[PDB]
Amino acid sequence: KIVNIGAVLSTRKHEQMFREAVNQANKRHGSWKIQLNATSVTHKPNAIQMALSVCEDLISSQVYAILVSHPPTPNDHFTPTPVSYTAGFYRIPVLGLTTRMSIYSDKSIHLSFLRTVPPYSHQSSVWFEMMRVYNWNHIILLVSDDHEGRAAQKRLETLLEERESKAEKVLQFDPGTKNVTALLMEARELEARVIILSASEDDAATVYRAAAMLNMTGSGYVWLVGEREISGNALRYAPDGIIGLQLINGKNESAHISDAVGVVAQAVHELLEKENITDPPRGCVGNTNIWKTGPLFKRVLMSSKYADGVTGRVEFNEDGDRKFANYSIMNLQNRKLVQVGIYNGTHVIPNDRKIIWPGGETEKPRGYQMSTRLKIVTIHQEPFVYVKPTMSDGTCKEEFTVNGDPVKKVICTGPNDTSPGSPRHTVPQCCYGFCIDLLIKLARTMNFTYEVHLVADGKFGTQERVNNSNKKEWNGMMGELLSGQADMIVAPLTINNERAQYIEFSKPFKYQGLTILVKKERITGINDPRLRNPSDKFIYATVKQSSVDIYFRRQVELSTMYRHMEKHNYESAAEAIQAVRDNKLHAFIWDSAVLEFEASQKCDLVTTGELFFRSGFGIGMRKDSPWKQNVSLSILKSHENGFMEDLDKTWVRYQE
Amino acid sequence: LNIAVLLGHSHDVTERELRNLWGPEQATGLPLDVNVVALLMNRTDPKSLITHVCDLMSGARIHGLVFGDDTDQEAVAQMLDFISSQTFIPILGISGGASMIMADKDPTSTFFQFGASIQQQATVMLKIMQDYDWHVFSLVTTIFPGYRDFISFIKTTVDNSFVGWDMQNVITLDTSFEDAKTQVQLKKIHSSVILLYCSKDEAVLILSEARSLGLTGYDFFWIVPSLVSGNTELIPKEFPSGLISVSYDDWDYSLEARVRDGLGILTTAASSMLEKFSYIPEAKASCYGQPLHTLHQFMVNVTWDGKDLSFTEEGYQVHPRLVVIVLNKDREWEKVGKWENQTLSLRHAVWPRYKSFSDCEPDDNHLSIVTLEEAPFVIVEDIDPLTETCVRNTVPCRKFVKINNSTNEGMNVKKCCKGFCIDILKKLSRTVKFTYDLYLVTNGKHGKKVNNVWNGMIGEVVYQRAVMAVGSLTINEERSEVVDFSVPFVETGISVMVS
Amino acid sequence: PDDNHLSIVTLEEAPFVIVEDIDPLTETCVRNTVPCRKFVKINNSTNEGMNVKKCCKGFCIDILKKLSRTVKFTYDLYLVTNGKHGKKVNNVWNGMIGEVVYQRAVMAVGSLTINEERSEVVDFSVPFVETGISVMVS
Ligand SMILES: *[C@@H]1O[C@H](CO)[C@@H](O[C@@H]2O[C@H](CO)[C@@H](O)[C@H](O)[C@H]2NC(C)=O)[C@H](O)[C@H]1NC(C)=O
Ligand SMILES: *[C@@H]1O[C@H](CO)[C@@H](O[C@@H]2O[C@H](CO)[C@@H](O)[C@H](O)[C@H]2NC(C)=O)[C@H](O)[C@H]1NC(C)=O
Ligand SMILES: *[C@@H]1O[C@H](CO)[C@@H](O[C@@H]2O[C@H](CO)[C@@H](O)[C@H](O)[C@H]2NC(C)=O)[C@H](O)[C@H]1NC(C)=O
Ligand SMILES: *[C@@H]1O[C@H](CO)[C@@H](O[C@@H]2O[C@H](CO)[C@@H](O)[C@H](O)[C@H]2NC(C)=O)[C@H](O)[C@H]1NC(C)=O
Ligand SMILES: *[C@@H]1O[C@H](CO)[C@@H](O)[C@H](O)[C@H]1NC(C)=O
Ligand SMILES: *[C@@H]1O[C@H](CO)[C@@H](O)[C@H](O)[C@H]1NC(C)=O
Ligand SMILES: *[C@@H]1O[C@H](CO)[C@@H](O)[C@H](O)[C@H]1NC(C)=O
Ligand SMILES: *[C@@H]1O[C@H](CO)[C@@H](O)[C@H](O)[C@H]1NC(C)=O
Ligand SMILES: *[C@@H]1O[C@H](CO)[C@@H](O)[C@H](O)[C@H]1NC(C)=O
Ligand SMILES: *[C@@H]1O[C@H](CO)[C@@H](O)[C@H](O)[C@H]1NC(C)=O
Ligand SMILES: *[C@@H]1O[C@H](CO)[C@@H](O)[C@H](O)[C@H]1NC(C)=O
Ligand SMILES: *[C@@H]1O[C@H](CO)[C@@H](O)[C@H](O)[C@H]1NC(C)=O
Ligand SMILES: *[C@@H]1O[C@H](CO)[C@@H](O)[C@H](O)[C@H]1NC(C)=O
Ligand SMILES: *[C@@H]1O[C@H](CO)[C@@H](O)[C@H](O)[C@H]1NC(C)=O
Ligand SMILES: *[C@@H]1O[C@H](CO)[C@@H](O)[C@H](O)[C@H]1NC(C)=O
Ligand SMILES: *[C@@H]1O[C@H](CO)[C@@H](O)[C@H](O)[C@H]1NC(C)=O
Ligand SMILES: *[C@@H]1O[C@H](CO)[C@@H](O)[C@H](O)[C@H]1NC(C)=O
Ligand SMILES: *[C@@H]1O[C@H](CO)[C@@H](O)[C@H](O)[C@H]1NC(C)=O
Repeated sequence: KIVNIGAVLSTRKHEQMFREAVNQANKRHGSWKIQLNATSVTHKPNAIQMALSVCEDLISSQVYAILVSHPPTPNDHFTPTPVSYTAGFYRIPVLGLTTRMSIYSDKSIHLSFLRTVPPYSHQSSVWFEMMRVYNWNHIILLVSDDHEGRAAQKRLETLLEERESKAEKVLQFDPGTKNVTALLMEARELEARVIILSASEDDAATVYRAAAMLNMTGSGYVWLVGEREISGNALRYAPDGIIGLQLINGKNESAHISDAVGVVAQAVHELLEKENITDPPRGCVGNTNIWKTGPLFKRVLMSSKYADGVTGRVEFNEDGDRKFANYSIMNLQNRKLVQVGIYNGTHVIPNDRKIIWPGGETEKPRGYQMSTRLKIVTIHQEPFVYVKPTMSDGTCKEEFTVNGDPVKKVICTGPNDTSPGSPRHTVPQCCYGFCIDLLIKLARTMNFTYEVHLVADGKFGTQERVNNSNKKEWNGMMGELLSGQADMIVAPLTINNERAQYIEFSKPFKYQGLTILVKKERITGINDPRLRNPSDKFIYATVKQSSVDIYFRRQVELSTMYRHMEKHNYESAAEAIQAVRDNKLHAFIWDSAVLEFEASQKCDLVTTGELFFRSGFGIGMRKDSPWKQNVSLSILKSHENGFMEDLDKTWVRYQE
Repeated sequence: LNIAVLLGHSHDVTERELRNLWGPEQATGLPLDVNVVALLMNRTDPKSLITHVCDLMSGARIHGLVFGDDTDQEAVAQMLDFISSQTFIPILGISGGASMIMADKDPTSTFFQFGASIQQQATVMLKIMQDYDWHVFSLVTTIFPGYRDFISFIKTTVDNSFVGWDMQNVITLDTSFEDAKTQVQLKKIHSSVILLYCSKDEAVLILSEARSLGLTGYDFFWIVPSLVSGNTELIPKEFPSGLISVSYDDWDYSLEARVRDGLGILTTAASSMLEKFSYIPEAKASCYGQPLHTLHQFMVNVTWDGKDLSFTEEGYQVHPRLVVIVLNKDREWEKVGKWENQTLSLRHAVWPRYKSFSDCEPDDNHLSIVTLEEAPFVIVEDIDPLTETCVRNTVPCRKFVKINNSTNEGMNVKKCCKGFCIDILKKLSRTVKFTYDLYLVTNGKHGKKVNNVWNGMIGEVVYQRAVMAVGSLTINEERSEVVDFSVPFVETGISVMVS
Repeated sequence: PDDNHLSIVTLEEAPFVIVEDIDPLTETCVRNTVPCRKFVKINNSTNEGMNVKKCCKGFCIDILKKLSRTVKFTYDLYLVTNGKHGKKVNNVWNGMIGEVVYQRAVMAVGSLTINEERSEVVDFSVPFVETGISVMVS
C-alpha cells in the first residue's frame, strides 16, 4: 500500500521541504499500511524536454497529484503549461502553486488543473469591494492585456450585473504598442475619474509615462491596479498615491508547499475511504484510456473543505480557485510601498495609516467632475431648427422679429449632406428657431454651457440591422447619442416604445399627432380605404428611417402601405415638400405642426382633417444621469407659464 | 512543402493514396520543393507523439503537419497546440479528438482544427429555432466548463434579433442532483423548446429526470449541441426519440476529403506566401537545446478548389461544414440539415411530430389542414426577408412549388397565410386549444368529382390526407354528401358583376 | 417575495372613473367593470365608517385592466375619501397626492393633472392623453 505524489519544483532546499512535508503527512494520519512517496524534478530551459522529463518520470512512477511551483526568472509566460497538459491528457490532477494566469481558470483547455492561489480576476471582486467603500458607481476600465484581461472584464461585468450599473467605458488594445494617447483622451473626456487597469509590467510602465505626460496624476484621479503593476520597472515609474493589491504570503514557498501537501494528503485519506479504486498505469505502453475515476477524484478535490492551514483556510470554488484569500492593499506614499488595508474575502479593513490620495489633501476623491458643457445634436427642422450659413466670418446676421426682439442665434456646426459628392468642408453655421430658443431658455435656467452640433446624416435614428451576423445597431442622432458623441438631443424627436427601452425621455414639450399633407379632391385622413390598396395614382411616402417607418412597421394592418411607401422613402422632409409642390407625389405622412407651418407658408399645401398617434416631442436623453429631474422640471416650468405660448407666437402660431 | 500527414486510427486505411493525393493535383505548381510523408499510428500517448514529431522535424525538416483521429480523446489536439507553440509548425487537425473544440489559443500557437465553434453552433441552433418559428423557449445549463460564453452568446443573440425570443429562466445546477432542490428548478419549465448544455455523462441523468417529471412530450422539444452527440453507435435508451443535435461529422466528406482540403490549404498558403517573400520555410533545427514571416497571419485569405476554407482570428473556420441530425423512432441518427455559406438548408420543411418517444403517448392535437387561396379570405405571401419570419398576424404554411411541368419533384417553400379564415383558425385554436399544420393544395381549385375522383380540398379530405378544410369552401349538395360541414359563418351566395 | 399587491387610489370623475352601485338583485359587478370600495362615514358624530363595495368602469379603468393584463400584477382599488385631487395646505398634502406621499397608495391610476409641485412631491408616468385647460362658453 503506497501512494506516489509527483512534484515539479525549483530549488534543492524545497525538495527537502517537500520530503519533510511527506514525512509530516505520515505522522498523525493513522497506523494504516498506506505510505506516501516523494518524487521531484527540476527546471529545463525549454519546455519540450520539461514535458518529456515529466512524462518519463511519472509514467514510471504512477503518481496521483502533481505539484507545480515554477518561479519565473527569465520569462513570466506559461512555464507551468506542459506538466498541466501532460497530466491532463490522462486527467491526472495538477496543483499549480506559483502561477496566476486567468487562462488556467478556463477548464476547456486544462481538464484536470486546480490551484491553491487566486488569479488576478478575483482582484476585480476586491475592485467591486472598492466601489462600496466610497459609494462609486461609474468607473473607466482600461484593459491592456488581451490574453487574460477579457476574463477580468467579464468578471467585472458579471459582478456589476447585480447592481445593474455598467461601466461608463471599457477600452481594449494590444500589448506592445506605445502610442495609446487617444485611449487616454477618451478616458479624459468622461466625467468619471476612476481608472481600473490590469496589465503586465511594460505596458503599465508605458501608460504610466503617457499618463504623466497628460496630467493624470493630479487631483481627482483614482488609479486602481493589481499585483503586476506594483512591481518591475512599472514600480519605478508608478504614479504616487496609487492603490494596488498584493498577495499575503504569495511568494512564501515553504508554507505554501506544506499546505498543498496537507490538502493532497487529506484528499488521499478521503479517497481510500471509498471503493472502486484504480491506479493510473504506465501510460507509455499502449494506454490511451483515461484513468477511470478521474472525475471522481477531481470531484473529491473540488469539494475538499479545510479548516487547517499555515497560510490560512484553504477552499476551492466551483472553478478550482482559492476562496477568501487575504490581500494586502498597498499605497504609494511618495515612491514608498505602504500597506494601508487588509482584505478578507467579504470585507475590507484599513489600518491606522491614512490613505494618501494622488492629488492634494487626505479628502476622498468624489470622482464625478460633472461637465458644465453638454454636447447637443439636432436635425435641420424647418419650423424648429433653422440652419443658415454665416454672413461674413463665422457670425450670424442680427435679425429682429416683428416686435424688435433679437433672434437668439447660436454658432452651430453644419456639415453638408453628400461628403463624397462634393468637397466637404464642415464649416460652422447659424442655428436658431423654436427648439434652439428652448435650449437657450434651458441654459438660462441652470448654469451649464453647451455646444450645438448637427447630425452627420439626415436621419432621426432607427433600429437597423447590420449585415455581418445580422446584429442590431443604431444610426442618426440616436447613433451619435449612444456612441458618446452626443449628450442631450434637443430636437423634434418622436417618443415611442423602441427608443425608450434604450434611452430616457423627459416629459414632452410638444403634443401633436401624425397627419397628411396634400395639394389643393378630399382625402379625409388615414381612414380612406382606397389608399389601403394604393396604385400609381396614389404616390405617397414618408421620410426614410423616420419614426413613421417604425410606427407603420409595428401596426400589422398598415403593412401594405408599409410595403408600398418603402419603395419611395425620402432622405429629408423638405425634399418631400419640394417633390409634392411639383405634383410628383399625392400625399405625405408627417407630424402636425410642421405641416401646419408649411400650410401657413404655402396655401396649396393642405393638412387633412383626421389625426392619429397623438404623441409628444420631448428631449432625448442619456441613461442614469443628473440631467433627468431638473430638465423635466424646467420644461414643466415653461409649460405652467405662457413661455410655450410665446414660443408659439414666434413660429408656431405665426401666420404669413 | 515538406508536409507530414499522420493518421492515428483503428480502421486500417492505406497510405499510398495520400501520396497520389498531390500528383494530378496542383496544376499550377509554384513551390519548388513539396514532399508529403504519410504515417499511420495506433498509440496516441504524448511521449511517442512528441518523439515522432521531433523525428519528423529531423526527417528532412517537415514544415506542415496533418493529424487525424477516430477516437474521442480531445487532449491530443491540445498537445498538438503545445507542440506548435514551441516548434513553430503549422499543424492542422482533421477529425475525432483532433478537431474537438478548445476555447482559446496562444499567439505562438499555429495549430488550427477543422471544426465549428460553440458560438457558431449556437448561431446554428438559433437559426434552426428561427426556421420553425419556435419562439418561446427555455435554457438549461450545468457547471460543465464552457457555459458562461454559451449563456453570454445566447443573451447577445436574443438582444440582436427582431424575433423577440420570449425566453424563460436560465437554469443551472450545483452538484450531483439530490432531486430535491434542482427539481424545483426543473418544475418551473412549462415552455416547449428546451436547450440543454451538459456533458454526455450528465445528459443521461438529466433527460432521465426530465422523463420522470414528464418533460418529454411531443409538444416539447430538445435540442443539444455536439457535446453529447459523440459516438454514433453509443446511444443509450434514455435519449428521447425526437432529439435534435448538431455535429460537424459528415458521412459525405470522409477523412480523405478532409486531408485533401488540408493539403489544399497548406499548398495555397505556401504558393501565395511565396509571391511575397521567397524563403518562408525555416524549420527548427532540433528539439534539444534552445522568425518574421509566418502563416499564422496569412491563413485568412485562402481559397482552394472553390471551397471557402478561410480561418478566423480565434482559429475556427469562417464557413465550416455543419450537419443537423435528428433522433427518429428507429433509434438512429438521420442527416437532415445541410448548410449554405451562412444559412440553413433543410431536407424536410415539414417538421413532423416525432411522437413515439416510447409507446406511452396517447394524445392527439395536431390537425393536418389544407386551404386554398381566395383574395378576401386566404392571402398567401412571401416571408419577410428583413426578419426571415412571418409577421405576427400571419401564420406559417408550405407550398409544394414545382418550377417546371415535367418534373414531378417540387419544393415545400414556406410562405405566410393571412386574411379572414386565418383569423377564424387562430380564434378556433385559442378556444378549442389544438394545434395544426396548415398547408396549401397543388391539385387545383376547391372541388369537383372528376370521374369519381375529387380534386383540391375535397380530394384532400375524402382521401383523408387532410383532417379538415378550415379554408374557404362553398357548400352544395354533393359536397354535403361526400363530407360533413359545420354551421355557416358568412352569407355567401352568388352574384353578377356588371359596370 | 410578495411585492405585487399594489394599493391604488382613484377619484370620481364622469368621463374616466364611473362609480356605480353594485346590482342589488345579483350582488355582483358586471364583468366589464372592476370592484372597488368607498369608506363612507355613516354617523356624523364620530369617525366610524364602512367600506362599501361598489363597481368602477370607464376610460382609466380600462387602462388599469390592460396594465394588469400586460404587466401581470394584482391591484387593490379604492376611492379617495378626503376629497379632490389634492393641494398643499399647511405643508400637508391630501387627495391622491397625499395618499401617494403618505405611502397608503402605491400609484395613482385615476385622472390627475401634472404641475411642478406634484412632480416635486411624486413622480408621474408618461402622458397618455393630451389634456390641457379649456374654456366652455355657449
Ligand atoms: C519512491 O520514490 C523514490 C524516489 O523517487 C524511488 O527511488 C527511485 O527509483 C528509481 C527507479 O528507476 C531509480 O532510478 C532512482 O535512482 C530512485 N531515486 C533516486 C535516488 O533518484 C522509489 O522507486 C519509489 N518507490 C516506490 C515504488 O514507492
Ligand atoms: C514565509 O517565509 C518565512 C521565512 O522565514 C517562512 O516562515 C518560517 O519558516 C520556517 C521553516 O519552515 C518555520 O520553521 C517557521 O515556523 C516560519 N516562521 C515562523 C512562524 O517563525 C516560510 O517559508 C513562509 N511562511 C510562513 C510560515 O510565514
Ligand atoms: C473577515 O472575517 C471576520 C471574522 O473573522 C469578519 O467579521 C464578521 O463580519 C460580519 C460583517 O461585518 C459581522 O456581522 C460579524 O459579527 C463578524 N464576525 C466576527 C467574529 O468578527 C469580517 O467581516 C471579514 N472581513 C473584514 C476584515 O472586515
Ligand atoms: C436640481 O435642482 C435642485 C433645486 O432644488 C438642486 O437641489 C439643491 O442643490 C443643492 C446643491 O448642493 C443640494 O445640496 C440640495 O439638494 C438643493 N438645495 C437645498 C439646500 O435643498 C439640485 O442640486 C439640482 N441638481 C442638478 C445639479 O441637476
Ligand atoms: C502618436 O504620438 C503622439 C505624441 O504626442 C500622440 O499625441 C498621438 O496620439 C500619436 N499620433 C499622432 C502624431 O497623432
Ligand atoms: C498640464 O496642466 C497644465 C496646467 O497649467 C496645462 O499646461 C496642461 O493641461 C498640461 N501641461 C503639461 C503637459 O504639463
Ligand atoms: C466496483 O467494483 C465491483 C467489483 O469489481 C463492481 O461489481 C462494481 O460494478 C463497481 N462499482 C459500481 C460501478 O457499482
Ligand atoms: C486572514 O487573516 C485573518 C487574521 O489573521 C485570519 O483570521 C483568517 O483566517 C485569514 N484568512 C485566510 C484564508 O488567510
Ligand atoms: C456645403 O454646401 C455647399 C453647396 O452644396 C458646397 O459648395 C460646399 O462644399 C459647402 N459649404 C460651402 C463652403 O459653401
Ligand atoms: C454658475 O456657476 C457658479 C460656479 O459654480 C455658481 O456660483 C453659480 O451659482 C452658478 N449659477 C448661476 C448664477 O448661473
Ligand atoms: C450593409 O448593407 C447596407 C445596405 O443594406 C449598406 O448601406 C451598408 O453600407 C452595409 N455595411 C455597413 C457599413 O453597415
Ligand atoms: C502499432 O503500430 C506500430 C507501427 O505501425 C506497430 O509496429 C505495432 O506492431 C502496432 N501494435 C500492434 C499491437 O498492432
Ligand atoms: C484575397 O486575395 C484575392 C486575390 O485575388 C482577392 O480576392 C483579394 O485581394 C483578397 N481578399 C481578401 C478578403 O483579403
Ligand atoms: C456562396 O455564395 C456564392 C455567391 O457569392 C454562390 O455561388 C455559392 O453557391 C454559395 N455557396 C453555397 C454553399 O451556396
Ligand atoms: C423549366 O423550364 C425553364 C425554362 O426553359 C428552365 O430554365 C428550367 O431549367 C426547367 N426546369 C426543369 C429542368 O425542371
Ligand atoms: C409549366 O409551368 C410554368 C411555370 O413554371 C407555366 O408558366 C406553364 O404554363 C406550365 N405549362 C403548362 C401549360 O402546364
Ligand atoms: C349610528 O348611531 C345611531 C344611534 O345614534 C345607531 O342607531 C346606528 O346604528 C349607528 N350606525 C351604525 C353603527 O350603523
Ligand atoms: C349626516 O346626517 C344626515 C342626516 O340625515 C344623514 O345623511 C347621515 O346621518 C349623515 N350623512 C353623511 C354626510 O354621511
